[PDB]
Amino acid sequence: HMAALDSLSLFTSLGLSEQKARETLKNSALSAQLREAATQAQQTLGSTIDKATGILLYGLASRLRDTRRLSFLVSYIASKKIHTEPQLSAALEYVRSHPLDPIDTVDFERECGVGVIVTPEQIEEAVEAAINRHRPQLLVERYHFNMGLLMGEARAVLKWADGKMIKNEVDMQVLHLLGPKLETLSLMEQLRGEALKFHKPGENYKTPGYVVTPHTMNLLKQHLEITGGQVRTRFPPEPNGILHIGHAKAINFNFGYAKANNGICFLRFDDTNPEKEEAKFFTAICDMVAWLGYTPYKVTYASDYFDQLYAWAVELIRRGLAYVCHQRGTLPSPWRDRPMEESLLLFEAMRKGKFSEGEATLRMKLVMEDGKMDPVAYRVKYTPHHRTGDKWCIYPTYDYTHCLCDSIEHITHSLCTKARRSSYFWLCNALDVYCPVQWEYGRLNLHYAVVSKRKILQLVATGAVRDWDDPRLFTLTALRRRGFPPEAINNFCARVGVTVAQTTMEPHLLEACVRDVLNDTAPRAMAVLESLRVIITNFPADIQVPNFPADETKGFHQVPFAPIVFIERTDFKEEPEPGFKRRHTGYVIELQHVVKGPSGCVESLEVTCRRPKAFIHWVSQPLMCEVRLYERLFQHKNPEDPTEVPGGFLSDLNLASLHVVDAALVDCSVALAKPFDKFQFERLGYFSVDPDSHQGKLVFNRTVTLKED
Repeated sequence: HMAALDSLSLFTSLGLSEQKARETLKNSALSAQLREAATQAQQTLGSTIDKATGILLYGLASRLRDTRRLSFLVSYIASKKIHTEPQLSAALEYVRSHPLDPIDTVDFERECGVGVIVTPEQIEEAVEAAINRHRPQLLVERYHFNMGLLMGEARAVLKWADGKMIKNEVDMQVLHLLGPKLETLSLMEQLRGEALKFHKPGENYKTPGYVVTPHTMNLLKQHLEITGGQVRTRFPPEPNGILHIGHAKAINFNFGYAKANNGICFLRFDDTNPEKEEAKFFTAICDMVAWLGYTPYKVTYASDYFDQLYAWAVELIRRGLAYVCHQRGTLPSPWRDRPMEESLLLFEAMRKGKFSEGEATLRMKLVMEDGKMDPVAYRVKYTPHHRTGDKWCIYPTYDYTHCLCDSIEHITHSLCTKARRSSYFWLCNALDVYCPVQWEYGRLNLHYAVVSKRKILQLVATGAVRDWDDPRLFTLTALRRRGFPPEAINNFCARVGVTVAQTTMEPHLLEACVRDVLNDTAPRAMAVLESLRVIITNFPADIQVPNFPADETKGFHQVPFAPIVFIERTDFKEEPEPGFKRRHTGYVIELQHVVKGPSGCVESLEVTCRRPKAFIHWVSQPLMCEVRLYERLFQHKNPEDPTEVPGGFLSDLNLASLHVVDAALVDCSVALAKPFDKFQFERLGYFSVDPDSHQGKLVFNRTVTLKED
């Protein structure tokens, strides 16, 4: 019992400081009441009272004028229904002004925000709103500005928000605006920093192989002033690249780790190589990121940092850690010990366009872990750059670049695919700049898939595939067109795991997750390709169909009652066998008459029954829709690249390819359907609206089967 502690001990246990407790204790009425509150609280908590509940009980004890209601308010604080300062403040406002003493639980609870949840996004938006409101004055006054106004205006929008959450959001958004004061389990639980055993921001020095220089601690101090201790990550695709399923592990890891840890993630385009824009790919990268449910804190480009990358390269030369080389490209470079001043001179000369591509290079001066000598920092390239045009004719290499851009953007967790971490550190430490922690995870790849841009652009060149978005490809944009829901791909990445190696996997494991999302999300409607006309010799002359079968709590849509209904030519048989059959809603429709064409083309049917056979699917007054059915792109379900050594991955082009249906018949439930909307075609499988589908000429894609075995 906390009820048996001396008041000094009790009060420090409730979370008062020693100083506040020794004061409180002089106040007899407050001590007796605070003690009373705590006794009742521990009673109906069956527990020791945590600090947060304690501070509130303190507030209650110190402010409740009307002792009569103490057991009332304590019960709420205990059961955590009142767990916020403005909740307690509102309950106290309510207790004054309600002496009635049978108090209406519902009135009180609503008046005190009892159930109300305030989300981070909400606080984020209230704070952002206040900042915009004051931005000009914020930018000039900088840290002299009254931060009170921001919390003020934020408070006034969020009555029931925790004040510290507001304060923290204001602090952080002000930091991002001002810069430094220079004076299996859930995907998101899986990416908790504590779950993965990743370092806390600013504690890079605890990670393996990290080097603590004489500047490191100061460097991390500066790091924390710039970042405010926030987790920062990056995703760095080429702006002209094509994303595939492996990139989904990357996107979820970098944006997800940021998201799971109150952090930010940079979309940093790797545009170190000057090349013409291909706007379709760029926007597709941006879209795919958004599509899987993430938003870049900021969009940057490696080319933004060309000036600083160059400056740092000059500084490497000055420190004897880089030199200008004339090897063409391993053979020891004749130039690696040339005088520093020759390297300063020729590096400038490289920049001034005095060398042809390949005639000169800048190299770091080290031996790497794998025995590689002197990796290249800079090459001469004269293709105009899409963003800096002809401003540069020298460009940093990939590893040099994104390592030092990580330092520039103060990345806390640089997450990559395998692993030259030793050389990453070498670079930052050679220049004594902030050194982010690099962590390598294992690639993710799928069998029967080819994802090289050069190879994809030639699957499209050779018409084996309709476009780079074609559902037989395993690119991200393709899987979306094929009809996969983002949730599925993410759920897939969640289930595969967090820390592995090159793990080439079988596609059906993913399609598994596609099914499990379309089941709870894709509404059902009926259709078939091989259609037959069926004639009713019988019926009465709007049979409502549910949206989701296993839970009707979703609603229903009306479909036709007319007698001319159509069915599947795969259900209509004459002869007998072991297993077969032959309606879903109306009757049973027994075969009265049977036609036959010139040969054995059964051309129509007559039917007349109502109501125990086997129920099938049909379409009365049908809408005419195109349907595309797809096969496995590569014959070898396993990899096309030559482990099999087929001698050609273009030989493995499996001749089945596409099965186009050319406007068969479908329920009028798929009428107001927009592209990427997904349905269950009630006996065939899951299908989604291809982006070629107007309301006029509707088109569908065969997303996934209902089962495997």
